[PDB]
Amino acid sequence: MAAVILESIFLKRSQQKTSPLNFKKRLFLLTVHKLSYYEYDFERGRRGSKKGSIDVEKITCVETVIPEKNPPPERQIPRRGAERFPYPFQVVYDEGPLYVFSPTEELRKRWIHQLKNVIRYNSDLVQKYHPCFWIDGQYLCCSQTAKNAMGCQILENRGGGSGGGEIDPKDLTFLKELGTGQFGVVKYGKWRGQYDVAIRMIREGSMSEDEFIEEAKVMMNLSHEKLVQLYGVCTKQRPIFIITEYMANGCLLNYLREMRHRFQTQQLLEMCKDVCEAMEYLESKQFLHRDLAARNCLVNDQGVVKVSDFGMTRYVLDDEYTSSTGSKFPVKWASPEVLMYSKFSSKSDIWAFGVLMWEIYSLGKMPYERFTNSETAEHIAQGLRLPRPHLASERVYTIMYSCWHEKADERPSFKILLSNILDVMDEES
Ligand SMILES: C[C@H]1CN(C2COC2)CCN1c1ccc(Nc2cc(-c3ccnc(N4CCn5c(cc6c5CC(C)(C)C6)C4=O)c3CO)cn(C)c2=O)nc1
Ligand SMILES: [Zn+2]
Repeated sequence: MAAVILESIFLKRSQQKTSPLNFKKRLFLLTVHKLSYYEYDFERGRRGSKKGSIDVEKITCVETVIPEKNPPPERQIPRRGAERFPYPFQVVYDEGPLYVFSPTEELRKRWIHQLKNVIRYNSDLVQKYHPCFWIDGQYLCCSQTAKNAMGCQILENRGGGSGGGEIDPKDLTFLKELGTGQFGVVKYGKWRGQYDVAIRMIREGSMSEDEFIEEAKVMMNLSHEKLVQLYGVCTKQRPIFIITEYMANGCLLNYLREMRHRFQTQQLLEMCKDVCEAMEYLESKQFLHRDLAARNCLVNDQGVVKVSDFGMTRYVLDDEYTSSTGSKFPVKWASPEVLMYSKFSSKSDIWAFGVLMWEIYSLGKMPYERFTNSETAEHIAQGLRLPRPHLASERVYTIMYSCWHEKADERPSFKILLSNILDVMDEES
């Protein structure tokens, strides 16, 4: 008994090369599972038989379509403010694009919104799309001769949807606790009892909410297989929620400290590759993490590590964590220029990444265990560096050691570190 999210009568266009285009009226049903269209008995006002359906999980984008240059009377905007259907929108999926015409502009805006609410958790959401129709075996925007051609224009939002990231909490279900972080409790749940999600309940007074909500517009569009995805936010309540991807195995630091796993060195290097891939992607987007550490990484059910809580440090209101000398400040992961002058940059993240590799190959051991936070800050500025873990070969140690140079300009980039890791994987394996 799946809930029907919407119910409307649309003008569905047939999906073809030399075949004729036919438009027919259909009743579309939208659920969390499928998007189906039926025949409609208008005289009896009754839904007819089913003529087709599309898997929700297979939809990659929903957006409007540039109207036709010379449409027929049935699909023209009226000259004077279920007969007319002059407002089209497209649903992109493997089986080419489905084109649906709406009678009113407001109705089209409601379906694109609800459709996005239903596909925002899909893993195949695209960042490009064809803003024009597909006619004569070709696209009118790019002239590609394949319905599965890569999008020719950039979408304003990942997966379409034209805020757009406002998830309604009535469809969320809390099922299990996941602990507490800097912003409060985090729980495991499902959206419409289907898509697994993690719900971050932000304690009031712990986050600069207004500043983050402005950045969530950009973080939502960031997507990488090794990056914990941000789905949306719930900001019409107290406290607000942040819906993100769910990671079953949890924190990486704890994951490394369970001696039962008995990791192989190949597994440890794969963890470094996963993180490096995510940082390289953030590096390409001018995005900084500012707090890279094993504690801030997560592991999924398949043992894949993903970077999480990237850029969230700029909104922490706790001074004990923001101040360079606060008890919560990550002194043991900060570069000398950060502790001395607060000079943050991509190279400061490279330093933390080198410490992250040291944590992975040390199986969650605290760095500079014999030193306190104050003792570490004074000694790392003099030349104190972490030793080579026992499970780390000399070549692997050379990679993490290169991240700890005195001059930030002398440290490698995430693009070079990935090449170094991929090189070791190809030789030491
Ligand atoms: C593995 C099982 C084991 N289980 C035992 C077995 O019986 C009990 C307990 C549960 N446990 C478990 C399972 C799954 C998960 N998954 C998730 C955890 C978290 C999570 C939870 C609590 N605190 C945090 N942190 C920690 C980091 N951080 C936070 C906010 C900020 C930071 C850094 C900052 C200062 C920049 C700001 C922050 O919120 C996080 C990471 O976001 C987030 N996401 C998306 C998840 O998917 N975690 C734990
Ligand atoms: Zn195109």
